[PDB]
Amino acid sequence: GSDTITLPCRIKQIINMWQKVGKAMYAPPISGQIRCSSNITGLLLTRDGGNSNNESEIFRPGGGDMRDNWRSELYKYKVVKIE
Amino acid sequence: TSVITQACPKVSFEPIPIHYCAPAGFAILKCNNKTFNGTGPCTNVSTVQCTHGIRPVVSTQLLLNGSLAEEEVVIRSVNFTDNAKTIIVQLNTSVEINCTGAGHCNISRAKWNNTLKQIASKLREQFGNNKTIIFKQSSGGDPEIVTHSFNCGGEFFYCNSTQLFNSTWF
Amino acid sequence: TENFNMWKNDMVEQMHEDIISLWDQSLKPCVKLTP
Repeated sequence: GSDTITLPCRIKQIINMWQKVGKAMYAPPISGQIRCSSNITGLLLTRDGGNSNNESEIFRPGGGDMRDNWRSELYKYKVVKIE
Repeated sequence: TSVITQACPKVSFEPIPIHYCAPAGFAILKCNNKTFNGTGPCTNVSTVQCTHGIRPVVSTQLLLNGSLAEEEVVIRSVNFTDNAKTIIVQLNTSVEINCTGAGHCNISRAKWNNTLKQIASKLREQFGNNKTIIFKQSSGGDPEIVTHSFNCGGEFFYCNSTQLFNSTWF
Repeated sequence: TENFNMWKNDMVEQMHEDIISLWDQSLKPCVKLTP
């Protein structure tokens, strides 16, 4: 009928930075109605190895290099030197 | 080992579509090939003053609020052979993921299982004629890597996604 | 026409630095980085 994929989620305050190799801590929430509605537009995967060209291929979620996030939008572009 | 104590403030982070235009004596060349696939000699192409409305969303394993493929699901990687390299996937249709600070994110079961078989219709083998495609979840590593981490309403969410990547197809 | 593009950039390195510098001005924490 209306089967939805419920994913357990957690709000952390101490995080490993994505900018550079660091750690950061933010204040706890103040709002009691944090609400987001995003549109999955993609996926960033990775494949299991040691089974090259064989019958199965395992693919797991990935991410981490935020560059790979800009790359998905900028792929079709390029800067050429103009006179 | 630099520690910095700033007046940690409760602000609200909002994404402003960022347009990137031509930098100095350079020119931006947009490839118009509806299904341009990464590296290669783009046939249909043209100069532009600025790219397009790019929404800088920081998050893991799931690209959100961005550009979709206008034709079919297109994947891209530097080397589809080296298992160590990230494979980006551009989706055909958008999927929704509604989340709240109350600890959960729900996404339609049907909508997402469909995109999975679509992505499955072309994995590593390279749109391979056929073989078994398996979706498992993260092997391990940082919380931001092992879970769909993102900044929702200013706060940092770490959504457990074992349920999105745990299935088998052919 | 008939040009070349790839898994390199345009604004990948640029944008990355704009966004890193955008986050800094916005979401301020209490940082800790290792030199």
